[PDB]
Amino acid sequence: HNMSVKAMRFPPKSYNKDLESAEERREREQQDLEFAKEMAEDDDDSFP
Amino acid sequence: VIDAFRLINANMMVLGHEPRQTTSNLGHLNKPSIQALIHGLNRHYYSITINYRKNELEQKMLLNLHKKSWMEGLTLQDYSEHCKHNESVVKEMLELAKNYNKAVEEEDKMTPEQLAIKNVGKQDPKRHLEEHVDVLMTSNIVQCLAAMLDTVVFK
Amino acid sequence: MPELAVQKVVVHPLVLLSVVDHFNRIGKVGNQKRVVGVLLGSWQKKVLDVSNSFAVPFDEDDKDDSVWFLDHDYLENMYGMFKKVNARERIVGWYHTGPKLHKNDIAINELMKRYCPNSVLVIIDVKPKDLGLPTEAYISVEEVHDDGTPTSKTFEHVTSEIGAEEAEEVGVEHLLRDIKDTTVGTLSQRITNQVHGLKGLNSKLLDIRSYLEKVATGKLPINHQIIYQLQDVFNLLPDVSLQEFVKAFYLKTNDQMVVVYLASLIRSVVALHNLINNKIANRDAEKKEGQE
Amino acid sequence: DKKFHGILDQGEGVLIIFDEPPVDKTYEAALETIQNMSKVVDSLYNKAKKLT
Amino acid sequence: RGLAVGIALVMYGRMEEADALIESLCRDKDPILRRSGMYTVAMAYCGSGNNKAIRRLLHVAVSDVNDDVRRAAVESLGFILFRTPEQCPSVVSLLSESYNPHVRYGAAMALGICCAGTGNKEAINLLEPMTNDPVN
Repeated sequence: HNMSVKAMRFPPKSYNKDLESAEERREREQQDLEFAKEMAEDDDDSFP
Repeated sequence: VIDAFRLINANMMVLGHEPRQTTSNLGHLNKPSIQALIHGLNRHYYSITINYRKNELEQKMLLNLHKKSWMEGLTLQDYSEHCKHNESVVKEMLELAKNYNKAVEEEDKMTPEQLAIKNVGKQDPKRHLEEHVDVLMTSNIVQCLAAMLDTVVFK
Repeated sequence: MPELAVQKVVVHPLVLLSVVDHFNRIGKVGNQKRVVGVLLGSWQKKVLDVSNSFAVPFDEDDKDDSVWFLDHDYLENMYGMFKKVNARERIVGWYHTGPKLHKNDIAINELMKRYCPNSVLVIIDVKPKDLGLPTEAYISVEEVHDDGTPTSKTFEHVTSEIGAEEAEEVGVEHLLRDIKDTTVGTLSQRITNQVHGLKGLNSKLLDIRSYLEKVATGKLPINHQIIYQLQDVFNLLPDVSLQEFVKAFYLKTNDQMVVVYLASLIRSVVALHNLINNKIANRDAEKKEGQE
Repeated sequence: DKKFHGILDQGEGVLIIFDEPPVDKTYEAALETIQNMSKVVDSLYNKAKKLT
Repeated sequence: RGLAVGIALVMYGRMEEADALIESLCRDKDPILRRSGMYTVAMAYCGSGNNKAIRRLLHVAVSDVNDDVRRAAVESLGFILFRTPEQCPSVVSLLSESYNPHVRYGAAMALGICCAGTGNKEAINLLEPMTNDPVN
């Protein structure tokens, strides 16, 4: 049970070789939605 | 959650010191209170920042939560209370086992989207054989050492 | 007490912090001194849940024992000040900053008792050092003795510990993210309990050994009672039923392994099936790694 | 017919009645789960033969 | 803070003048005397292998909400790896991906300083996806 996890380690490693910080344009699109949301709530407040 | 606030002279803001209520604070951004913080942070008050002072004497005080010189290791549960525990678990092992075979035949003949959304009766999979073995074991191992240790300690 | 109206004294963390803050309020050149406050709390069974406390101006001669001063008027003002803020806050006792008991204590116990019968002391420490809790609870009882000596106000020990609320919980939680104690999982947590327990037995016994050695030589008049109890101790040690006990203990262990065996085995099979899952996911990831 | 766990003795006529304790289930069960776990392992073998 | 900076700025290899005190410096619950308590080590061992003194300050720097140890434990690397501005991409990479905004910042000033003299593009390919991290 220590042995076969210690060899199971390698399959996860090939996947980590695949990006695990990818889809940065999704996150940048969300960030461009939080500037529209921030001001959506200053306009639902209706307060400057 | 704990903030701090200080009102700001709204009059002086109207008079042109509106960009002059900026004292030099650091920052970290808030939102859900933008309700009254859009004229709060930016008209009526602002955000102070909070810290703490973790003394070492207070830390060595709170750190206390167990007086064990009569707890475990000088005790151990009842050995007829402890067999009635094993009985129950190691029977539940059987019940779960069967369903486990029936899951290993299924997963083989299906694609991971249908085993993904499989959230009806979580009693079937690994999750419960692990959930068990780590309570069972624990128990028992130590269940285990407690008896031995006392045999020498109070020899 | 003989009365089942006291037993588990449970002090919430903010009190501990409160007496440890009080010990530095006075702390100028008046430090190195017993400081005393009153314990506010609630209770309704075998408990004395302590919650709030506030220093009471207190002085005490450093060589005499009948020269102690305690502004009880201050009490009859503040007690009401805090009642006016929280109902259900009677005076359930009073705390005394250790390091241990003083002859004078019993005297105090009767100028605090003029408020609430059952009042208890709660010796709290101003120095972390003990490995058990820094919270010992005593009651002022009285008894008769087989030797025929006049009745006395002694002090009797009652079990103690600290508890918490959601509030308390969370504040403490917040204050110990520096000294993390959660990285440690279950199994090891309880092994810790069983080594740290011996760390208690060891020093308790050690203290009795220093006492016995103290009366035998470097004389300190014998108190027959201590030695009495100390005999029950050596009769209770597990010994006389040696052979049979052996043959049984071995058997119960045997069972224990049988079930450990099963546990570790299932654990193994499950982990291995996990591995098969990794290998197959790797093959099908290798068909994708090709393509275009 | 198992109605009182004894042993009759001829030549002296003594009807010995030894007391017998019950066969603990903590084993019988584990016999059954080891038993079952095999079946698992087999089917798991066939899942092994497919990926590789 | 202005005394911490004044103890740090005066070491250029004279070695343990306040480092011998590091077992107490880095033992004060104060943040000024732990940050200083690693700056002085930053500047007296410039151009050599100070490995053990960023490591002790990642598992504990994530416990001291004070970035006084998060920012500096990493902005350290910006000097001890000034010598060779081309091992820096290989050991702050483990360190920008990791969560903890403070750590990112520190790694970005660990690159800003030392891989500016060579302007190496293994620093830049790593710097761009840090420019896109959300926290302002």
